[PDB]
This record gives sequence, structure tokens and C-alpha cells, in this order.
Amino acid sequence: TFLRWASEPEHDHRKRMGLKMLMMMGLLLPLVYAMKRHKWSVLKSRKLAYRP
Amino acid sequence: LSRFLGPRYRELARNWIPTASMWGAVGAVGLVWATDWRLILDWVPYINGKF
Amino acid sequence: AAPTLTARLYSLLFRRTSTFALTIAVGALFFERAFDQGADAIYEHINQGKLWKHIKHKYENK
Amino acid sequence: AVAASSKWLEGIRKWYYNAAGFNKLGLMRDDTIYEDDDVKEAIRRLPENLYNDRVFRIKRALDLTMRQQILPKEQWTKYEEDKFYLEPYLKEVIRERKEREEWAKK
Amino acid sequence: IGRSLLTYGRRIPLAEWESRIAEVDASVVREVCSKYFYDQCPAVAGLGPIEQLPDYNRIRSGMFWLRF
Repeated sequence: TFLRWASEPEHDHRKRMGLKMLMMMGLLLPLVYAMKRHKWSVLKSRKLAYRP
Repeated sequence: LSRFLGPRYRELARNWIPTASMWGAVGAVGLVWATDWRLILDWVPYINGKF
Repeated sequence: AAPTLTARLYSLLFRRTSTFALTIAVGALFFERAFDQGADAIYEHINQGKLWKHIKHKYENK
Repeated sequence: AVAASSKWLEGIRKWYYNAAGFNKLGLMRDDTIYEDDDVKEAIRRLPENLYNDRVFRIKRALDLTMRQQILPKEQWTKYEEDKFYLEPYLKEVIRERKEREEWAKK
Repeated sequence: IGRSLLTYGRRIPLAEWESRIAEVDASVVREVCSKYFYDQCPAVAGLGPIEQLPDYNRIRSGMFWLRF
């Protein structure tokens, strides 16, 4: 347990930013989706008839 | 000068001093965050972004 | 037809374009206030009695 | 070569027309040709009651795929009423290039 | 006289119209224009040749400034 820590001491400072990355991202990203849908929701509602 | 003298340019000035004032306020406050400006970061103790 | 929170919110602070941009500013003040604690408490509770702050009480201030 | 067994071969001709799915989207065969410069001139020779049909078929059968459905099964273009309305206007542009070419050569 | 009586009554002499035109001001125009125009959804109709007509997104987003 001593030796591995000597070989790579950034273990303990890594798994904490790796945790304050998921919580923050995991709620902003579900926002962008909604703004998307708005914009693309102009074009999925059109009917297109033909009269020669 | 004389091309710009009148009441209408002074009226646009007093109409858009909201624009200039908000523009300057946002710019000044942003210039605090951008350069890690601690000297105004402390004027409000609510942003404890310095670790 | 009782109005929802959205109608009164849009009457209050969203249809100005000089108000709207601000309250975006607001969340980070609130988020900054409420997020360090929310993450630190859970991380520290996950693994207790295992980091120096839980062991320093043997040797601290004599 | 063979004739009696060609009735077998006709069968596989029905198979491939069902495998490729240009009938499912409401098209005919000649709507799906790659337009190089010999097919850019035999399209400008169409009568204007056949040119407009090809425009409406393509614009409807291209917005289905950004919506990702297909069209009702009674509506599929049936196999035998498909029309080759562009073979005759194209086996003349090719036949006249070849000619400018034997000229220059020989 | 026929419509002005089939839609209110009371034919409304010229003097009564005139007294409603002595009380319009710059602020009044500002308020009503803001109420009926600013950030609303319009209706649009067009008859050919119409291919430079901008889309509904880019027409809707012209219905409010961003500075004010």
C-alpha cells in the first residue's frame, strides 16, 4: 500500500474532480436538448400537397 | 462640429445611456471574474471561488 | 383556468431582455453557494475514518 | 441461353425489386440514377408534364427519411406498372457522343 | 349611417371623434405598440415566386431586439 502510493500520488486528488464533473454536467446537458427540440420543432409539422 | 449638434442626438444619448450603463456595468463586473481579480472578488463575500 | 408559475414569471422578469440576461448570472451565485457542500458531504460520508482529517485527532494541538 | 429455366430467373427479378427499397419510399426506378453529364442533358429534354411529376415525387420521398417513417403498404409502387420514361431520351445523347468521337479519330 | 348604427348605436358626431384625437401622446403610442407587437407570433402568406422568403425561425426571431 505504501509502494503504489509512491508510484502515483495523484490517486486521491483525481477521484474527487472525477466526481464533481459528473454531477454538474449531468444536469446542464439535459438542457441543451430542450433548446434543440424547440428549433427543430418548426419543421416536423408540415403537410405538403400537390395540385396540378 | 455641427453635423451632430441638435436635440435628437442628445435624446438618443439619454435614451441609450441605459445601453451604455448596462454595457459598462457588465463589462466592469466581467473584468473582475476574467483576471481572477481578488480585489473586487472580496467586495462581495458571496463568491468564494478562491478555493 | 388557473395560471401556472410560468405566466407570472414571464410577467415578472422574462419579457424585458434587460432583466432576462441577468438572472442567468444569479444561478451561479446560488450554485456556487450550494454545491461545494453538496458534493463534499457525500464524498466524505462515502469513506469515513480513512483520510488524515479523520486521523489527525490523535496528533493535533498536543 | 435457357428459356424453360428462365421462368426461374424471372422469379429472382421479383426478389431484387423487393430487396432494394426504392418502392417503399414511393419512387420509380428512373428516379434513382446518378446524374453525370450525359444525364444532365437528357433531363432538359423532357415534356413539362413529366418534368414536374419527377420533382414532386422526389420532394415527398426525401422528407420521409428526415422523419424516419415509411408510407402505407397499399401505397407502394406496384412492380409491373413502373415506367421507364427516360430510357428513350437517354439512348440518343450517348449515341451522338460516340459520333463526334469517331470523327476526331479517324 | 347604416353601419355606425348596426354596430354601436349612437352615430358619434365629428366633434366626439375630434376630442379623442386631442389626447394621444408619445407615451400612449409607446405603451400600446409594446402591448400588441413586441414578442408575438404572426401569420404569414405568400404567392409565387417565393424562395428567398426567410423561414419561420428567422422571422419569429425578428420580433424582439436583444439590446432592449
